[PDB]
Amino acid sequence: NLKGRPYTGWVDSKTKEPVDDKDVKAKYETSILEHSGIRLIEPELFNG
Amino acid sequence: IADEPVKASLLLHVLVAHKLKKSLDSIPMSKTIKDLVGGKSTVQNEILGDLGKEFGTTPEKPEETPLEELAETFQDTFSGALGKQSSSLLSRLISSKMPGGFTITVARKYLQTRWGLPSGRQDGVLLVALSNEPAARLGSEADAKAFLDSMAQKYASIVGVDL
Ligand SMILES: *OP(=O)(O)OCC(C)(C)[C@@H](O)C(=O)NCCC(=O)NCCSC(=O)/C=C/C
Repeated sequence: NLKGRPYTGWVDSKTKEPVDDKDVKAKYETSILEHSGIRLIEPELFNG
Repeated sequence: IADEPVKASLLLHVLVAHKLKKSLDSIPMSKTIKDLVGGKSTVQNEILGDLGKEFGTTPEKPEETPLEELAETFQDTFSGALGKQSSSLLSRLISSKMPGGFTITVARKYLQTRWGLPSGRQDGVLLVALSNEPAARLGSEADAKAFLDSMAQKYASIVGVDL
């Protein structure tokens, strides 16, 4: 159950809003590439 | 004061308590409708019919699910509305047991002025009033106002509101 209706699949981890596999790339790819690979050190990952 | 919509676990517990003709305390939420009713299938099936008319869609087998799991499964779809079965129950509580002239809207004005309770609380105070309906009509207006005042404190105890 998710907002009354029965749903099976991916949801946004924060908002619990359903996410279709097609939409994952438009919705998340920019954030994935931004926070992956060689990048500025992120204090949250290294004990501030 | 704050207007929070009426909980489905209170509504369901009132409807069962009204049907079984027992005090809200006498029905524990842990017991199932099949256990509570004590083998009287006709009463159990009238309860399931009241729940089906009140909320709409019901779980697979609601007589074997305890009143907790049934309350939270109703809450996932429950819009907060009074209901149709509760409309009739409250209409016939006010018409049959309140003094002539004292309608539902006059009680809704009185409890709003006295306690500062919005329409979402006033629903709850009227529902807890239903679960212990008085045997005879309250002839005097002041006895109807003393009952409504006592019911507000009992509703306030159940939810956890301080007036
Ligand atoms: O919980 P109760 O109200 O006691 O339910 C009555 C019960 C069905 C258990 C039974 O004792 C009863 O009423 N027996 C009398 C005969 C009767 O009513 N027969 C028709 C019942 S429905 C039927 O046969 C359906 C089959 C698919």
